[PDB]
Amino acid sequence: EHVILLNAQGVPTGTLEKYAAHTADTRLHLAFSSWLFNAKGQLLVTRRALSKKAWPGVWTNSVCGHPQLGESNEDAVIRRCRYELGVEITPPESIYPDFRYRATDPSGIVENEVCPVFAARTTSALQINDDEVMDYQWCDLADVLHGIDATPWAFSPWMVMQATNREARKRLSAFTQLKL
Amino acid sequence: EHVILLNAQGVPTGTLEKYAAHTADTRLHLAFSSWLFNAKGQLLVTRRALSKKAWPGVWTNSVCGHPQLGESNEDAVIRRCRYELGVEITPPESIYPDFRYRATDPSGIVENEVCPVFAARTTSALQINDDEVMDYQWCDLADVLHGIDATPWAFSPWMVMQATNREARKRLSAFT
Ligand SMILES: [Mg+2]
Ligand SMILES: [Mg+2]
Ligand SMILES: [Mn+2]
Ligand SMILES: [Mn+2]
Repeated sequence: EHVILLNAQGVPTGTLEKYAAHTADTRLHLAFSSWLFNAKGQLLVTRRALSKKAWPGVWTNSVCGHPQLGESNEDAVIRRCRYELGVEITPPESIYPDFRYRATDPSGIVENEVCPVFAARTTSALQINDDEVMDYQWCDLADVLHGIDATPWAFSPWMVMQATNREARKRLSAFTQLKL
Repeated sequence: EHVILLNAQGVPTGTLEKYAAHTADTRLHLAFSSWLFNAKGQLLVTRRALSKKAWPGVWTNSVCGHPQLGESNEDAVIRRCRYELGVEITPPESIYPDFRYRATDPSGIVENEVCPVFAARTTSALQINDDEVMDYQWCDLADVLHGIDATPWAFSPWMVMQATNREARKRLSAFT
């Protein structure tokens, strides 16, 4: 598994093995983040497993990951939803295409990413992958946003950064409608 | 270190080594929980180390622990305050003396405790023991309650159950 390296502007220059790529000195690379809603409009929040190299044991949005060579961002969303959560989804919608961020985790690991954000609906039951996700909750988006506003430090920084972007937040809101 | 085994009434009936005591089948034993506030009235919230056997990596109140045989609850609080956080405190005050709870963490480790709750003020700076605490935050109690009320799953279930008890929330709200 690898990551797609990017330079100063957002242009690909090559690839790099994924573990080896996430260190105290992580270079810029391509990622995605997704927010998943069930038919009832509840948001899936997940807790990263304790074995993740970066932000292990941390509460965050539904799924994130790293597109591979030849993969579109949307296929990467679909693949990681299957891998981490075993779940089928509707075509992922682009809700924050220019999100980019750099952050250091509690033990020193850095994520440095160009990270377009998506939202989708789940169309199957979950089969959680315990190597990736250690806990989860189906919640009202309103509640999640109130908690992020009261105690943002309790959640991953990327989750918080995406949730307070005005435009992304309106799209999350639209996914809370009940759909049969 | 051990934990004190309790019968159906809270009577001590024996002890177990502390690590060996917390399993998927944890038996009832004695514990404490404490909420620490600084001189400014801010609440210390901590994140348990990833090495803790129960609820590793979970955001929770300031310091919790297990009194030893013959040790007062208050002395246990003062002991663990020193051990986990390097901090001196004022005499612990009771805020929820009959709290009792049983829960199972994401990996299946259970806590099963008679767990009186206290509150105190810090009188020195923190010196963090990273074998116990991996992160922490000084915050306004109001904000922490709002967070517990909105997303309780983001915090330890014991922190939530304490903060949601009417009286306890009452008494906590006065340390600010
Ligand atoms: Mg992932
Ligand atoms: Mg403790
Ligand atoms: Mn990455
Ligand atoms: Mn215990």
